Amino acid sequence: PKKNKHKRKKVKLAVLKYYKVISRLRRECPSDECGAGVFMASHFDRHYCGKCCLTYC
Amino acid sequence: VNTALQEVLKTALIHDGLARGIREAAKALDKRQAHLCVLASNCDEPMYVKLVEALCAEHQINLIKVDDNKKLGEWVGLCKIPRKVVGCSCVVVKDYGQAKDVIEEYFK
Amino acid sequence: TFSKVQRFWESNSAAHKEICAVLAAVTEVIRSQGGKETETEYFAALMTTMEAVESPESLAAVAYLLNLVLKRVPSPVLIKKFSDTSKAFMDIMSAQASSGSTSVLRWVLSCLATLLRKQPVTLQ
Amino acid sequence: PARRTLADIIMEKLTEKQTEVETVMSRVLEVYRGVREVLSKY
RNA sequence: UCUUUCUCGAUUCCGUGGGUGGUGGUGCAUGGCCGUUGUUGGCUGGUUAAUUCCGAUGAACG
Ligand SMILES: [Zn+2]
Repeated sequence: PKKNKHKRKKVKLAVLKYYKVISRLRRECPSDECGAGVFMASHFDRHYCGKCCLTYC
Repeated sequence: VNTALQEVLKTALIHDGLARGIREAAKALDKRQAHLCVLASNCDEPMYVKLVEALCAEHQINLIKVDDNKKLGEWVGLCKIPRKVVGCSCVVVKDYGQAKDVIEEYFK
Repeated sequence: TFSKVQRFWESNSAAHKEICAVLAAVTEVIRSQGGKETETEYFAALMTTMEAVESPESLAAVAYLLNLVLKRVPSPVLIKKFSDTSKAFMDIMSAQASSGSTSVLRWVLSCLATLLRKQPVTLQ
Repeated sequence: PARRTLADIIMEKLTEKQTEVETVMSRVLEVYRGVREVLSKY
């Protein structure tokens, strides 16, 4: 029962998923500080914001 | 023209404005606060090197082309005194602090 | 000769305790409307605010000056246009009684007492 | 109409004064009421 | 903490050295500082039966 530390999953080229070729594949946050650069998660049942924890279902 | 660019990047590190890295260049450019963009010409993958000029023209941002990235990295402050020499393929200056007038008249 | 309503617009001690604020100088020199005290032409100019405008805290700030100014004896003026004032407020007594506010309501009842103090239709 | 015309001029001057005052100036409580009492004895 | 990847980015994280590493408790001399051995003056706001409740907000004489 040793306390193992979390290791962050090194996703290879995580930058290269929000666009094709032009436009944005993912959603953008409608908040003031978050948005125009802040992408949203696209989960199988929800949308999640990595900055202000905004949740849309 | 590179001599007139070394002064405006140096005062950006003094005022801590510029954003190094591809994603920091991407995040700052579409926030309508970016002022100029620097692109390294030695990019192996062509899918991301052609995105940056599409993004800046959409947000009406001018573009500066530089041949080297490791030389770009050591100029923008990615080296310590240099033992480790690393570079970035893109960097965007957020805000400024003589030749900055020379740089802005070059586009016109 | 305006902007007195916008001086009461801010509710802060930094701009309430000033001499230029409504604490002291409004009670002295604004009664001289145009330099002569006291002209009721201001209250006879804001009917478009007391009619067809129910914006809160704008009718409240005009209610402050309505109570504050009429203390300084426009009594011959009060006699002639008493009916004009009475119809200008008997409809106010019905209007936000249907809405249910207090801040617009408390000073307009005091200025009614102010005009009634200086003075068949009167008992209504 | 003369009284109504002066009313518009009084309203136009007052609205310009409201912008001048702003230029010179230039449900969340109760949920945050709960969390500070949580922080009082956390 | 154990999975599904969402987001911050230099603020970095892995190992090896016989190479350095007091937030100690306790007593004495030690400089400043409190307490210790009279007299006269002087309201934006919401709250309640109620100048009710909460919120901002001085001087000489012996
Ligand atoms: Zn990254």
